[PDB]
Amino acid sequence: YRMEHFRWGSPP
Amino acid sequence: VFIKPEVFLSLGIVSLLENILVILAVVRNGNLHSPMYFFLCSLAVADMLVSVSNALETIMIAIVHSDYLTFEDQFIQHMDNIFDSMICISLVASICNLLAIAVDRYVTIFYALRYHSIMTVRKALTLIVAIWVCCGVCGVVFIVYSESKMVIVCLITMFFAMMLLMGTLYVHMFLFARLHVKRIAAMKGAVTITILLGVFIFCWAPFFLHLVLIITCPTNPYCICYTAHFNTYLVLIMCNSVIDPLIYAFRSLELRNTF
Amino acid sequence: TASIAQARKLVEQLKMEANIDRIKVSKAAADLMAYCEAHAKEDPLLTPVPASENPFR
Amino acid sequence: ELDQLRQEAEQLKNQIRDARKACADATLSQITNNIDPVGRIQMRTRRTLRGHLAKIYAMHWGTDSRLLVSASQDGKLIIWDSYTTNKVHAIPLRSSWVMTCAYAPSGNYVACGGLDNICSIYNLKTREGNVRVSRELAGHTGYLSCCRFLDDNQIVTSSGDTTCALWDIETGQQTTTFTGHTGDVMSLSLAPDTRLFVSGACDASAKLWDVREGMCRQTFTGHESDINAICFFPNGNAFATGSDDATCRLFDLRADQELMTYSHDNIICGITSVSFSKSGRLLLAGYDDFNCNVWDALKADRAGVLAGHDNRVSCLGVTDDGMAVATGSWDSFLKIWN
Amino acid sequence: EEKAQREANKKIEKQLQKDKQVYRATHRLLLLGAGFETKFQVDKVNFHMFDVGGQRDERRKWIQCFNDVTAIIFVVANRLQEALNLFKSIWNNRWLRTISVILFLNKQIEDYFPEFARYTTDPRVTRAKYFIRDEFLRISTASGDGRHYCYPHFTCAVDTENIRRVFNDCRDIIQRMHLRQYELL
Amino acid sequence: QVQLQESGGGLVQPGGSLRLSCAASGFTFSNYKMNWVRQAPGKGLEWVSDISQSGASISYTGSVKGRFTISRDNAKNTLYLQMNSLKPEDTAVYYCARCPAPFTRDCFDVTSTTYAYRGQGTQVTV
Ligand SMILES: [Ca+2]
Repeated sequence: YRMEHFRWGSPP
Repeated sequence: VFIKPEVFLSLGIVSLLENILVILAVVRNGNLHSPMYFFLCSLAVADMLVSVSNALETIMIAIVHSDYLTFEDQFIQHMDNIFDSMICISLVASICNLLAIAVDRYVTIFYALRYHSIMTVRKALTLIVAIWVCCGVCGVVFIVYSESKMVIVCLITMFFAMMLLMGTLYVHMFLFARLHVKRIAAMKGAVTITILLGVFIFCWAPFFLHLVLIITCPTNPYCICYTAHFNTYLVLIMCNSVIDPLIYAFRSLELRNTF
Repeated sequence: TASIAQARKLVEQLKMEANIDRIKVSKAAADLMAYCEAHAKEDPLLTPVPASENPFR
Repeated sequence: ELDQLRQEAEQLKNQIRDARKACADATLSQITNNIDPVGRIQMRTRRTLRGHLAKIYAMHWGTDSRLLVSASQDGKLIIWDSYTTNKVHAIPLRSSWVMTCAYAPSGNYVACGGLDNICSIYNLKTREGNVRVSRELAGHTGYLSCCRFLDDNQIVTSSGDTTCALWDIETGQQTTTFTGHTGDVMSLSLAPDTRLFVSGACDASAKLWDVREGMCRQTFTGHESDINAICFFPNGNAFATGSDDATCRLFDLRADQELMTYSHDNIICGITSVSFSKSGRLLLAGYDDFNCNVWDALKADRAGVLAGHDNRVSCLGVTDDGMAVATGSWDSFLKIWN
Repeated sequence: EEKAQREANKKIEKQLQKDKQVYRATHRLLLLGAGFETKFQVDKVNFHMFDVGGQRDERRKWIQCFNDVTAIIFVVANRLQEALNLFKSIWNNRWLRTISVILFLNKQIEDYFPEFARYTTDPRVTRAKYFIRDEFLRISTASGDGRHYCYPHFTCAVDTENIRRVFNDCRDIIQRMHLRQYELL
Repeated sequence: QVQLQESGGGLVQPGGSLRLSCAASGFTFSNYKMNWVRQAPGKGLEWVSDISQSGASISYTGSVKGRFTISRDNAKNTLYLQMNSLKPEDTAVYYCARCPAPFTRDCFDVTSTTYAYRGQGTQVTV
């Protein structure tokens, strides 16, 4: 798992 | 592309301070049982939610970047799913409250005599409760259920519908005020309308324009280097949370006096 | 008759109010001051009470 | 004719003025020059009472020093418990324009009146338990400004038709009418013995009335504009007046002349209500600038300010044991200070 | 016994919360000038008018208990100069400085108002009508600061369509109050 | 006590001039604006003119405009009226009146039947 700031930050 | 969480924490703290001041000024003074200030309080709560959720998620990222590791996969996903659900709840809550304020103003002006009979305190509380319940349900469903799907279509359609609705309401209100100015004579409205609508659009539209690109043109790079500053859009949303008490509740003379 | 009865009444009232007893200002001022010092220890708004004896604590 | 009577009146007025000047032996200020100042009076809000929709016009404490009545122009009369902030009674009025209220010394009755030119007497201690209009006294020509129960059967009213009256609630007829004022009577204050009272009016004068004989005994003229409030010193040998010239004044009945003046340079609003503390040492006064002031009555300098209201202060009162001060306001909130 | 005191208090507040709804849904109108309360209702909204003809000729003390009405209805029929003076003193009062006035010229000249000879709007009656209306409007549009306005009308009929006019200016008063509050006007 | 005493007046031929004076005592002259009011024989009291606290604002009734002049002397506590080119319609009793409260801009009840702060008036016959 990679932690980011909010969902949908790169194309599904 | 990368944003140091110092600015995230700063925006979160400042929004917290402003919204706490707004809630204290509303509760302390006798500006109660008037549905005008219930919506202000609800909007302040939603802005606080966005701010605090984002600050907590940044601090969690910073902490679990290198050390204090508990588990590899299950714990990290489990802990950040609730943060993402909180932010997805608070976004919809903020937009719905911004729209409810506009609808209340429209009703006061265009139903001036029959107001106070078609909008009582019980109806204001019912509306607030229903809005928050539906927003929470949708915020949970849009994350814990698969968001790698066509939920983005329903996420951006609703924003565009509310943007059009707000623009229409405020434009009609300003155009109507111009007739009264003409009758009196025989501006302020432009500045107010531009401020409200420009803040709304400039703070909220970039994120949803980012969203539409990833489901329309995810491969072609023609104006797709747009979705590379994705964190600056979250920065702008927190900026909106900071600005909202400045142009809505701190324009009231009584709320100014109590605070 | 209309504005000559009122003058009669005013003159009679002034006669009634002109013959009364008056004491000097020193006496009345001293009496007020002495009353103030006589009840100075029973004024809750002047000599505030301990919080035990305040019904509005 | 007219000229001779006017000349006689002028001569009598000069005689009265010179007789008064003969008795001005000293001033109040020199006698109380060697008195220690009160200090600085800090009072704090204990309770805040919120049940009225429109502005408040009047209030009155009970003799037990715990219950109180208040009148609001939405058409409401409310009885509160000051200790616990409850609501013992709420009485809807037939007319929505009420300017005065009062509490019977025994506690079984309340009274009110206003732009309907009527005084309404309400019986709290109903056998069935419900408050009903016991009596409706109607013989005045203009509105009512004040009322004060003497006992359970006698009451004194002041009207905007320039008269005062003493009533008989059992029969509901005027017993004595007091007619010497040339403007609206705005306030009245019963003596501790209830044998005399004073009334201030809009002719910028005050009068002392004998209840039994029904005649005016003394007239006091120091103010410059309409008198709005009047109080009575604790021992009944002095009284205080507040008016539209933004000053208060103290008068003595035995010396028949003004003693002290309570004013400042930056106060240019009228006084709406005055009251005394238990020992007579502090004079509380409500103003149009939305707050009340405290005056060292023996030395005539300010000792504290009560600033908690957002609109004009209309009513102000002190309890019999002298522990709390209640104030009402045009923003529809009553506040109790200790 | 404190439970019963709390219960009675709660009954009192439950009734007061119902009273507040009716009090806020009515509009109160003063009817000084000419022709004691009278309630009525137009198009399902309630109005409440008070005529104070039972008092004396000194008004400066009971006029200020009308500082929260929605509008004043001033009816006017040297009797014009005294009406102009009363309008001027009502307009400039400290407690009536946010109250609007609905004015009804029931009169529907050069010796008592010598500036009529240099006034241009048979046309003589219309010229006189608009001269008097302009007198009242010159007083009203001088020290308002935008918190109140004057609504002049000409009435001489059986007074049939006089209640629609009050409805339409009581709507305008609130609309302008809100548009001014929202910084849109 | 508030006192206002009027002086001047009498009988004059049409076209003549008079100067009415009003001496005030018992209050601060400089905080109040003052009026001249008049009652003709057979009618009620009628407003004539008024002047403000310092003399900046001056107002006249229409009929007398152009030939009446109002002034005040705050140092000597007095009020004036200069009345030149008189007419037979001017025979009346003239009273000097004071506003109820200081520092205000609304003068109320100055021409009532029973007012408390106006003088006894002087007779002017033309
Ligand atoms: Ca996340």
